[PDB]
Parts: sequence; C-alpha cells; structure tokens
Amino acid sequence: GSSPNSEDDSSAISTMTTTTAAPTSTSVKPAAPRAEVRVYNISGTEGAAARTADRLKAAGFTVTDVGNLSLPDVAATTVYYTEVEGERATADAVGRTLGAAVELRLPELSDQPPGVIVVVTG
Repeated sequence: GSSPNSEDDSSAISTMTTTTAAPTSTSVKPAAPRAEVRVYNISGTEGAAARTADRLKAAGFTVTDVGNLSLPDVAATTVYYTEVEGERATADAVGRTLGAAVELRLPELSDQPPGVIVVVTG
C-alpha cells in the first residue's frame, strides 16, 4: 500500500582551513679574549723555557707567545703575573712548571710587561 516518499533533498556544509609560517631572526655576537701569557728568555737558552707556553695553551689558555727579550727589571728566573680577573693563577702554575721565583705586578711598575710573562735567565 501507501509508502512515505523522500521529502525534497538534504543539503550539506563544509569549511576550509589555511596556515602560514614566519621567518625567525637569530644572530650571534663575537667573543672577547681574556688573558695572554708570554715567555721571555732574557739570554736565550734551551726550548725547555718555551715548553711552559706549549703545555699552557694546550691546557686552555688564550695566547702563549715566546720571544728572547732583555728584561732589565729582572735579575733571576722569574714568572710574573698581574691580578686582573685571575691572571695570578696561570703564572702561579707556570712558576712551578719552570721552577722559578713567582712574583706579583711588581715588574709592572719596573718595566710594564703585557699580561702575564715568564722570564727565564740563562
């Protein structure tokens, strides 16, 4: 007999999604060198003097430069430091490496040496 017929027609809906990326600005700033050591041999002798610089730079110190220079302020094998930041630490170690008289910023007034110096007499 009589059967119910389809009403009209059913509709449908939907949505659409979008996205966007954005660039990130990242910059790095240059580093600042701390404290340098420099081995001065006053008379010129064996490289055992420069050996203090070698082990030191390999220990993780900034610059270790070796040259022959007449220090008129020293009269004995002397490892000099200044007390800026902690420069006393490196020369306190090297003074024992070389086996020399370790001294404060006293040669600083006498001659004015750069940073920390290791003076060896020969």
